[PDB]
Amino acid sequence: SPEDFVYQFKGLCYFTNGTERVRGVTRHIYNREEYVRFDSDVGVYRAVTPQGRPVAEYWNSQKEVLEGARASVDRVCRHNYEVAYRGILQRRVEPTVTISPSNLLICSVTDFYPSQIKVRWFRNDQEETAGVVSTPLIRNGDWTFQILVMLEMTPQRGDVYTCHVEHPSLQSPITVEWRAQ
Amino acid sequence: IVADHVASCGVNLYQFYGPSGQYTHEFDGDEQFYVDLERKETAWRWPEFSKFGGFDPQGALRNMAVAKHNLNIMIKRYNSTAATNEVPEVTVFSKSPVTLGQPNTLICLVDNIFPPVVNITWLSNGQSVTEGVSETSFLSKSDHSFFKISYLTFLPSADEIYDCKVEHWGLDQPLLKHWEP
Amino acid sequence: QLVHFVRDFAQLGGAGVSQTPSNKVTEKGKYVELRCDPISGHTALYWYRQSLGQGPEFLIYFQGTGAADDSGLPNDRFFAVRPEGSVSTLKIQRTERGDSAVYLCATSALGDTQYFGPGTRLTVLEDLKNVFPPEVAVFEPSEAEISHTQKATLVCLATGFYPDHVELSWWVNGKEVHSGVCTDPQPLKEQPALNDSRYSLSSRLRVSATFWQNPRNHFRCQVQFYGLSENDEWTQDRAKPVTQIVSAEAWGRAD
Amino acid sequence: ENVEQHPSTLSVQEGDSAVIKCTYSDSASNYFPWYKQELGKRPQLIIDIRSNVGEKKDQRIAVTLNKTAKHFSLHITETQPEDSAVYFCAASSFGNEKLTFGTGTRLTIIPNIQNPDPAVYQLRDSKSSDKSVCLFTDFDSQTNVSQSKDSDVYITDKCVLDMRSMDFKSNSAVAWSNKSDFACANAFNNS
Repeated sequence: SPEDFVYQFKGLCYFTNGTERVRGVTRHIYNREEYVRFDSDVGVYRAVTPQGRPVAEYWNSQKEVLEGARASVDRVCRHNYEVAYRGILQRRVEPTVTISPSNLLICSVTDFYPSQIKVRWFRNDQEETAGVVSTPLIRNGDWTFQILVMLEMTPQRGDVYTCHVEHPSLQSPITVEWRAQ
Repeated sequence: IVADHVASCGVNLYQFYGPSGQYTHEFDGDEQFYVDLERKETAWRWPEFSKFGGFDPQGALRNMAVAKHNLNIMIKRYNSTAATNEVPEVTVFSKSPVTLGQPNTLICLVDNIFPPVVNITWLSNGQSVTEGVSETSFLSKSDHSFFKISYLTFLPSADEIYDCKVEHWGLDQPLLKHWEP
Repeated sequence: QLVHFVRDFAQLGGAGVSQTPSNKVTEKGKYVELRCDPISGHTALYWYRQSLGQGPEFLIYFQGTGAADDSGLPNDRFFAVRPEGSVSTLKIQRTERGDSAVYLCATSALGDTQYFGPGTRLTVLEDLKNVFPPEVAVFEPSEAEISHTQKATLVCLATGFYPDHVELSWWVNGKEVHSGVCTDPQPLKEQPALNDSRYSLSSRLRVSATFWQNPRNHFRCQVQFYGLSENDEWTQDRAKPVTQIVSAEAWGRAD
Repeated sequence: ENVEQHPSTLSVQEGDSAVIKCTYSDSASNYFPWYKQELGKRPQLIIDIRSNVGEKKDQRIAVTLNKTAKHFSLHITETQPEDSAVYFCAASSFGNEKLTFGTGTRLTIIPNIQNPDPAVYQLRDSKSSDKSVCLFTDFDSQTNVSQSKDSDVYITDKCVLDMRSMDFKSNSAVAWSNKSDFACANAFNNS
């Protein structure tokens, strides 16, 4: 098993309410350990570990570095939002909704984007909650999510179960039915 | 940090082993593009986003030189503390509900990867599969480990059971995560 | 319409960029090293190449110790290092005549804004057989000029040198002067029809008649020539034409 | 990716303006520095401009930028003799910080001689050389000095010198030969 040494430099842009509120942070990381941080809310470099102290001290003394970091929010974060992120945020992929018995009913809500999703179970138009369990949101990695929401049940003849799904890509809720066969 | 959206416009990764590097941008946790450092080329794993702006690959090569330089300095300042090998966590699930004779995709999520060095391959009936396989880059996590996702397009049937095979220095022997309809 | 990205900074010279020597003459097939000393703390270092009557052309770019971009290196005889993220050395193996150019170093605080050094001219010759240092002579002022203008122009002539790059300076009582001086921008070929032609250069220093008339004033025309080093072999039937200063003097005349 | 620069040479009378124009090919170019280079020396950074700005002035020099046309220019107003040099424009981009340069403009400022008094003098022989030297001096800048038409006589081009504290400048050219029949009177040319 070979030795290894890892370096990570991350430039992060945080956005709230469009670009009304923009914060940028850069992290320098050795292996798993962040040693120095620039956070635009703070305005100067901050050592995070002792190994980061002389680094932060030096860069804070150099007006070129300091001003480069301070300009990042406009030159990188806001710039990229107008060039790419505003466009990406318009992406909408409708969920596919599928009921399958596993007594347990599984409502699969698959291939949707973005992540905001509401799923409810009904039995005979009365909402079920006590017997419901959902997974967390699941990232597929291909720019879609899925989620599973299960319902404990005991099916009688005549009962109708409905999975009810809302999502920003839907003008109206998708409902799918499952009938005791 | 509380935000509506988060971008990484510069996940910069460089490690002594190889040596080797990686440059990607992420938006709300999904990969927009990577830079093939070998070919000096910006590549989009999902070409839809190539419509959302261009990127000069030279910017990545430049940051990679800084990374190389900063890593050697940091190796010294940390008394040559090597990377601790983590135990990766593997999960295999399908993209959508599985119906026999209905083409689907299997998804192998390899999570808690550190250092970012891994072999992920597929096995159908115990034999290595080549076709229909693809892969994300190493995607970043807020604890500075990575995850990587691999895909296998497949026709579900009674004839085929599959495994995800993962090799990593945090594992004693290859980990096989099995999946079957 | 291009996305931007956060630039990483290289972590931890003089006040200007230095490159010495100003000139290097060598023959085909030899090895050459060119040295650059950066502005203190500059993380970015570039090498550019400049051919006669042209603009600088990019060779290689270092961020700290690391090569950011080496796409400009002409071939594999060219290689550069910057082992400590300060001083850089460009190495050329088995030099060819086509490598002759001015090699310029530039450094930048972060990368974008670039300050150049004075350059090192590399002259790669067929052989060193036609290398000659200048002869230098000073010619004292015309009495007619003094009487007509109350000024006095000394002329320095540097003749017979090859190749064509020397640095001429005037010195008065131990100090270099610039006021009252002008030196031909270009040397002239003593035999324009020949490619092996040696070269001449003239310069004038003009001073006030009273300054020339003070016999305590000591003038010197000084020419730095760039040629061979002590270590170079030399077999010809004449003194080894080494890098050297050749000079000529005059003293003010009471009359 | 190239930068195109015009003119390649330019002569302007002392006190008049000098203008150099450049065009670049890459629309991503966002930084545009200008360099002045004296003979035997380094390109010296004299001014720069960025894509978010259309004009910038610093003392006698101005730069303009038109991103749409991908044109940018350097203006030097009321040129002084020390403005004589080769000037280069250059360009780079956010992602690629390497500079690409234009082909250069050799700028010559023609000095304004206030009280010309053209005269040819002969200088005192050196005991160390067989040469005799003639000095043509104090002539107007428009005066022609032609190169030698005799293989054994050498004539230099004109050069201007400046005597600080005297507010005085003068042109001169030098002629020399070791020929026995060399004469300083009319070793040059004319009116």
